[PDB]
Amino acid sequence: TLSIIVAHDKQRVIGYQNQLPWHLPNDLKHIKQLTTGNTLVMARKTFESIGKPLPNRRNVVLTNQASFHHEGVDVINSLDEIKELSGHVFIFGGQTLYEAMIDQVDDMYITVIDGKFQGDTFFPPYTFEDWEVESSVEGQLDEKNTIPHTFLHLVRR
Ligand SMILES: NC(=O)C1=CN([C@@H]2O[C@H](COP(=O)(O)OP(=O)(O)OC[C@H]3O[C@@H](n4cnc5c(N)ncnc54)[C@H](OP(=O)(O)O)[C@@H]3O)[C@@H](O)[C@H]2O)C=CC1
Ligand SMILES: COc1cc(Cc2cnc(N)nc2N)cc(OC)c1OC
Repeated sequence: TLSIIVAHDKQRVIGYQNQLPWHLPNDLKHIKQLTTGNTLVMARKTFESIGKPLPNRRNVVLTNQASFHHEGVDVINSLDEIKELSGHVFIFGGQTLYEAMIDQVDDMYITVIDGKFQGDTFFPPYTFEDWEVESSVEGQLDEKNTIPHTFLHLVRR
């Protein structure tokens, strides 16, 4: 299975200055629940924003830099190599990768953030006729989670 996983606001902003605009712990928890034991493919600026591979899953970074190397990261250099990865693979961002892959993935796990944060990167448009909703549920809000958010799981039609 090849899956997108992303969080975006109502404007479909995902990022600003190579960081996430918002801090939403419940999104990070959701990330962890879905991806533990599986494989992440992240494009290079995303990897550099996060700064280190995430524990307890395989971290693959996509880059055209031949000398790119990092401890605990496998490196690929074209989108064709994504097909070759085994098991459940998550396209983990950023925009360049989401743009490239949205017409290729089997399904998408989207966290829709009920907010408007200014951004310099976006998640591509996606429509009702391409995607069917497998589930939609609202995240629980609390002292640490103050922005309303929906977890949406879409599967290609
Ligand atoms: N809200 C969310 O869920 C998420 C948001 N983000 C946000 O997204 C933004 C980053 O997105 P963006 O700026 O588009 O950068 P990306 O994270 O998409 O990284 C782009 C880099 O990836 C490499 N790359 C992309 N396509 C290819 C290819 N076909 N072959 C080889 N290398 C490739 C290149 O690296 P090189 O230059 O090394 O060749 C390129 O410069 C950040 O603000 C981040 O915070 C990221 C993940 C999730
Ligand atoms: C676990 O930490 C991060 C995770 C991500 C990617 C990401 C985050 N949330 C969702 N729902 N999908 C994604 N692909 C992006 C990040 O920064 C750009 C992170 O650092 C804060």
